[PDB]
Amino acid sequence: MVPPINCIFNFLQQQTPVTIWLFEQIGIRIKGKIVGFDEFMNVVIDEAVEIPVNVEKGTPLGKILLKGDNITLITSA
Amino acid sequence: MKLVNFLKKLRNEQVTIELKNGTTVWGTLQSVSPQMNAILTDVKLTLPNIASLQYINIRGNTIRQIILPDSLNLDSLLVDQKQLNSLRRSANKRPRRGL
Amino acid sequence: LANLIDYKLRVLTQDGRVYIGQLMAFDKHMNLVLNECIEERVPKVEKRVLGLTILRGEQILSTVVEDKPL
Amino acid sequence: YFSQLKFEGFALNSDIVFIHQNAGRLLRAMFEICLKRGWGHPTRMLLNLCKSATTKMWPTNCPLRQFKTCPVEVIKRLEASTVPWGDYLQLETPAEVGRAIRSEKYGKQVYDLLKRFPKMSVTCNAQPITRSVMR
Amino acid sequence: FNQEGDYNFKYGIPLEFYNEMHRPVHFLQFSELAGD
Amino acid sequence: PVNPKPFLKGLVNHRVGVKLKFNSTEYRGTLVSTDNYFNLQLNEAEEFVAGVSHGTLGEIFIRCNNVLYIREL
Amino acid sequence: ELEELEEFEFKHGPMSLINDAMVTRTPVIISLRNNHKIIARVKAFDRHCNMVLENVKELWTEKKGKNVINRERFISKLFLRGDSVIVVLKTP
Amino acid sequence: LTDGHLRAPLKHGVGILYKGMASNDERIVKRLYEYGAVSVLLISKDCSAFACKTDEVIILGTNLYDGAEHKYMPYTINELLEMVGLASGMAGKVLILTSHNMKAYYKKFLIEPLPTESYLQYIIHDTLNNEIANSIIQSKQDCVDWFTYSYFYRRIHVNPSYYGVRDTSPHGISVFLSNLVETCLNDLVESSFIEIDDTTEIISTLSNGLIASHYGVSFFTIQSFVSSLSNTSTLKNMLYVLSTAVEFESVPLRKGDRALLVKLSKRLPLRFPEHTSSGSVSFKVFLLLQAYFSRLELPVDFQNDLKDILEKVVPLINVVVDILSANGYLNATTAMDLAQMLIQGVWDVDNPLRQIPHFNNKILEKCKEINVETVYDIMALEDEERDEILTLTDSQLAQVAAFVNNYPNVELTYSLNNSDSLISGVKQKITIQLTRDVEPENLQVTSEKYPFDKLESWWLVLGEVSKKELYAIKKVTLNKETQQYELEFDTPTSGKHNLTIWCVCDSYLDADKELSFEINVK
Amino acid sequence: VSTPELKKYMDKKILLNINGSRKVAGILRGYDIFLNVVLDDAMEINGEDPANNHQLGLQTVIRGNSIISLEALDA
Amino acid sequence: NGIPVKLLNEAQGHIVSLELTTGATYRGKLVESEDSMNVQLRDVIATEPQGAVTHMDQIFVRGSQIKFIVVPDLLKNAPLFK
RNA sequence: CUCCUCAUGGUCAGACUAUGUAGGGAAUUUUUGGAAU
Repeated sequence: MVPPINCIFNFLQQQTPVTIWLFEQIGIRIKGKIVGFDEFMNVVIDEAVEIPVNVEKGTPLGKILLKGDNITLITSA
Repeated sequence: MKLVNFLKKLRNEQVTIELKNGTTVWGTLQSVSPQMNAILTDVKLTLPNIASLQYINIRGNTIRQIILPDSLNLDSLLVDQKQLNSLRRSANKRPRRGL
Repeated sequence: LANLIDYKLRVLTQDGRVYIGQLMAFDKHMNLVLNECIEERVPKVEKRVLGLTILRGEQILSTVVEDKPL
Repeated sequence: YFSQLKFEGFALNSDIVFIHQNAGRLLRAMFEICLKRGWGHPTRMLLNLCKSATTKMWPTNCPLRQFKTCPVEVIKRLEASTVPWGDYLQLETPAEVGRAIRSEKYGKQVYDLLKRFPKMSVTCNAQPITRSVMR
Repeated sequence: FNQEGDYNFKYGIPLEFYNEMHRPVHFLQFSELAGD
Repeated sequence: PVNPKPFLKGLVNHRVGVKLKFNSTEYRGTLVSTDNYFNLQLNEAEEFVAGVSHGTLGEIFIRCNNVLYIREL
Repeated sequence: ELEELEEFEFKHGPMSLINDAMVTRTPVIISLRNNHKIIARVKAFDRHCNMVLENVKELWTEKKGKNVINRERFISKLFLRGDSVIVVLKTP
Repeated sequence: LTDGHLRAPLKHGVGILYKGMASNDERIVKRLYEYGAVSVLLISKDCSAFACKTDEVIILGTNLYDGAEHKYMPYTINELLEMVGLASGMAGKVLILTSHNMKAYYKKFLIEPLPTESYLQYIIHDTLNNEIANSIIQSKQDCVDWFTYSYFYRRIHVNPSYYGVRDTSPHGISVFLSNLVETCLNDLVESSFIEIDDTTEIISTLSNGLIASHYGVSFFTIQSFVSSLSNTSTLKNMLYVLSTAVEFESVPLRKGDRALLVKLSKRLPLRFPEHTSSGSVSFKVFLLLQAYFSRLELPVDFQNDLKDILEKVVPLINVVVDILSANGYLNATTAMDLAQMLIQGVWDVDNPLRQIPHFNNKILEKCKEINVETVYDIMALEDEERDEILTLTDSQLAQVAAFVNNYPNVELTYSLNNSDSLISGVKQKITIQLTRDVEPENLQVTSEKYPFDKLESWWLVLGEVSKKELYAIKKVTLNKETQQYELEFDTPTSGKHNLTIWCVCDSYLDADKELSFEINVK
Repeated sequence: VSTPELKKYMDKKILLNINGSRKVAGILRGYDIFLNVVLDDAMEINGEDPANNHQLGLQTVIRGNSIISLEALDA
Repeated sequence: NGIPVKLLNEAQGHIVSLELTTGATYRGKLVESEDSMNVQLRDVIATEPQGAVTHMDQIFVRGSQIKFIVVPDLLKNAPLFK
């Protein structure tokens, strides 16, 4: 029963792989480790991968700054 | 500075506003709000077959662009707010001059 | 917008639906309250009597003078 | 016309329309003529008259009337208060202006408008260049 | 008017005994003649 | 904490590419500067649409709001 | 002081492209959200990327019952909203 | 076709004449007039000094605008005199187009002689400062006896009503005059120019009055500098302080200069402080200094104003750096850099290469091609490489050569009396040996954008960086090739003290030669 | 900034419907001024028949700006 | 605050209808309305754009997602006529 | 022109209202767009 920013912070410490659902896009979702974030929920994500669902393939992207506006649902995998 | 003030200058001007939805508007600006909400009169309006309307108020965020007359003096209209800011901001030896 | 008060007005929504009603009040966000408001879709066809409605300013496209106040 | 009198019998009102259109003209002419002549008694009074044709009021009606935003009750109160204009102009504290105009409301507005009314701290130092010419 | 009371003074041109500044009551009575 | 703003500052003066939300456009170029609201300026920019090179644009400005993400290349 | 910092940040930031456009009176091309493009000279700008553009040539793409065709028109005095801007490109 | 519009008017028989023109073009106009090719010539006011003998003269308008006054003001009868000397016949003809208010003034004082008066009463503060600095006036009695020599004195006697002395009599004169000089002295002691103590009476001079009086800068300007300048001040603030002065009253503006200043401000490195007035000549001075640092293509109207400013600034900037030295702030370094920028016309960080006369973008790139950073590398270069870099005319090449030659590679060395015995709060003399590459034939400074001639000088600087404290400074004119100079400077408090010496030229940028050394004081 | 009064929904199983016709079910855990929500025992209901347990105890965060609406399964 | 916000706060305790950005219509008793237009609703009958209708006990929808509300006619009397 | 903030003068027991050389109306619930096809 914890604020979402604290939840993101425990993702930060645990360094668990994170799956982000983007906004109005079911086709692709982004994945990788949270190395840091800001007040606007922009996330620096390491070893990130694009995951088109449409068996799943993906593109390795390396280090990424993802803008928080895309964020629909942050998760752990 | 703020271009919305430049729009405020545009009262009684005949313009054609293209909108984000694609709608074309043609009319004389009665006023524009600072929101860039534009109230116009004698407006022919074409949704993407023209409808003729006495008065039309448009929400500013819907405005894509506004095409102004070519006769407009942009040099004169653009420089205002700086002068207004300067106005808001604003010994013996006085006469360098003599007799 | 204050002159338009109490008038019958036609508001065009974001989705293209056309609402018509008396404009009783507004606010900063351009949220409008419309008395005895009815909805028209295609142009009468598909007309419905909604009654007293608020409309959001984020959804509103434009408003025009429809008729005089009651 | 200076006192703002509209009329029922409109013969008078037609004549006063004529005076409305040509009055400030004629008066302004007389003023310029006296100014060319170099006459002191007429020129000041004529200038006041010209001002009265322009702005449609008397001296005893307060200059707050020619503000578009100044309300009616306030100007009535000042007209009836029998107070020199210089004192109101010298008043600074806004609350103190509201107390002076004896209505607490609108006082701040009135003071704002006062600082929008012309006020001049004026000084002059004369000095002779030679015996005839004086700068 | 106050027979013993303080007043500030200045240089200037004095007005007529019957002059517009000295007769303010007359203007309110003059416009009050027609009223409103 | 390593924030997006410091990571981006360290990313300045390096070859980057930016994928917009539309994915209709990606931009690969040197990252000249970024402002506090995160608008992007690139130089020698190249446009990749559908993963193929569309053309070489040059000095380019990217509206912040369109940016999906930025990655270093 | 705050005003100074804002103007400076604007000068050395990404905004420098539209600043450079106004000072040099150079043409820039703007990819918009309507899938239309505006190549013009920047008369004025704003933090929102609201712009007064002169000598506007807008280019667009249209589809018909045969091969896709490009269409274009000239608008001498154009004022533009700030949100329609996808991209502002400066080039030779 | 210089003076971009002088062609079309002159082609139809009306010539144009104004200050700031291309000189050749002006001369062509004048020749046409003398030969009769142009029967009509339109001369701007400031060119009354250029006397073109005419058969007839017309004077159109008696009113010229200055921004500082914020209204048109009529011409001086002096200007009109210089404007009527040009015309002589078959019969001398002078048309003067005037107002009714100014008719009686010109119609009298042109035909009848000019009554002469004295404005000293305005400048008395500065003048008396100067006298005290020269120490001719030891006391107030001495000053009154000094005012006995004034044309002012005679004048106040013949026409006392003009100067505001009501009593007309020997005693009245004496009293009024002593009043004036007393007021003057209070302003000076309050502003720290002097000090007055009872034992007739003793007056002494402080560091402020020294420099102010020596450079001749007016009292009010100095007081303004004092009020604004403090420690930890920036270069922008120093430049503003420079711009606010009374010396710039003589820089004219009509409405266009100010509006164009607004339009120009987009293109400039700095931004005027918000709490002062834009219309004031200070803002214009500020922007024209900006346009001097960045070489903009200026209108020929603004070139003249830039020239005037430059004629004023060198004393002013000297005062700015020295007053900070007197207040013992190590930030005088930045003032020195600004002075260098004024002598040359380039910024410190922007590029050292642009300092060398007549460099532009393309030519600078070749310097990046040969990977040169400082100017000292240009001295080691040989002729073939120089020819490759600059392809240009011969006069410009010559000035560059002279620049390179008189710009010395000078070395900074010190010799301290005792490094072991270091006592706190004692006057510690150092002997700094300075040595120059080439011994000068003459000290002339060469710069294109600073038309007036300058002799080179140097400042020796000692201070500690973290505390922002400047311990010692001295100015030197180095005529010889090698010299020694003794800085008598009090030592800091006990402990370890970093002492960094700069050798900074007043003229040339990127000449900064530094040596850092630390001493332990007891 | 106002805080939504979600305290009545705390520790209750809810069905969030979200942009893109997405629907998830989970116990309400946290929230903030931003309406951003933490859900525990999160279960994605995909378009057809299956549901996946994404976060059983590891929970999840949903952006309040992406939250369309929230149904209370309990009372 | 907004005058329509003030009315909408008066609408609490009444039966209102809500259309969201998706187009689904929720009719029910309005429990609570925040300043941000977030609304808590009871005993809701829901009509989808496809025409299917469902019943739900407690629903809470974000302000930003609401296209519009319809409130009972009782409130039209006052005090918003001024 | 409108809403907010701030300042203010007043009134009531924080709210309301007039005025303002004021600040503002691009980072999640409204006006600087997730829209485009």
